[PDB]
Amino acid sequence: MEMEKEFEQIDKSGSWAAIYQDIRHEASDFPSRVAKLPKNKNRNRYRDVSPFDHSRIKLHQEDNDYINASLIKMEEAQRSYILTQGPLPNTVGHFWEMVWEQKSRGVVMLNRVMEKGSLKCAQYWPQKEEKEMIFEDTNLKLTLISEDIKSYYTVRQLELENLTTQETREILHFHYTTWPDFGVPESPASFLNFLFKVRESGSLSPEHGPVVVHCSAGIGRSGTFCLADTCLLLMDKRKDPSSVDIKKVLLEMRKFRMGLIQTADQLRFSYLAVIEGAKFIMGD
Ligand SMILES: O=C(O)c1ccc2[nH]ccc2c1
Repeated sequence: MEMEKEFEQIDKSGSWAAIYQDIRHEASDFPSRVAKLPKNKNRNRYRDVSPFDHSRIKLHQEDNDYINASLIKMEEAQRSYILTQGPLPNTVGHFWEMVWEQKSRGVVMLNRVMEKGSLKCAQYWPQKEEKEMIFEDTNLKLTLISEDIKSYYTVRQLELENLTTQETREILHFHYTTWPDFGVPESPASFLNFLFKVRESGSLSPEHGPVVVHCSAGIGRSGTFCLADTCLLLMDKRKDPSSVDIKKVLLEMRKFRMGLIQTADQLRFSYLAVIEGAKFIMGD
């Protein structure tokens, strides 16, 4: 396997840091002027993580159309993802407005509400069937329908109601609950099992709007999820699966959102996930 001998060549040489900095050096730089307007300061979790103007998701309202979210459009793979930050106390209603407007079927959450003793995102979904949430600023109602709690992830069925039209939709919440507070998982087996559960749901498929993916900033763990998916899809589709270059896929994705893959360890974990997942592209 091409990728695995590169991995072994990089691992034996211990050059992960050097490969990673080469990506950072060649990555696209595009303007983010809307994200930096003074009226949007409380709509951004981190001062150094902004959506590019060319690829940002626009909210369908005349007041202020801004959300910290980007459309990643992978032309050859025929997949689209929205990557966004963990919602803030004043952006929970914007978040559900985006899910409604973009016709998403799935939300993928790769972080816990509290990590390292600090809050990484708002409690943006209801925890009990009989205690629904109402977002008065965007005129939406959200109800917990069911909850399936497993060892590495939880799947929730949610009902989102547009209170303006009384239309309802079923949204699936895929919550990966065991990514460690520091570093990356030791094995990618549970991450790959999670990705195939999202795929089987239909959430990644062209008959729906793009899946919404988030962690705290929406670039690290979120980056890893969409890079592994797109690389495995390209191996399925091409005559020479051995032509799939993970560094080139990552630079293509970084034309649409800055900073995807935050550390040299997340880059190595991404290689490991694609290598292991590839076994199934190898008819097993
Ligand atoms: O690198 C390779 O040799 C190779 C061959 C077949 C494959 N199918 C999916 C990945 C892959 C790599």
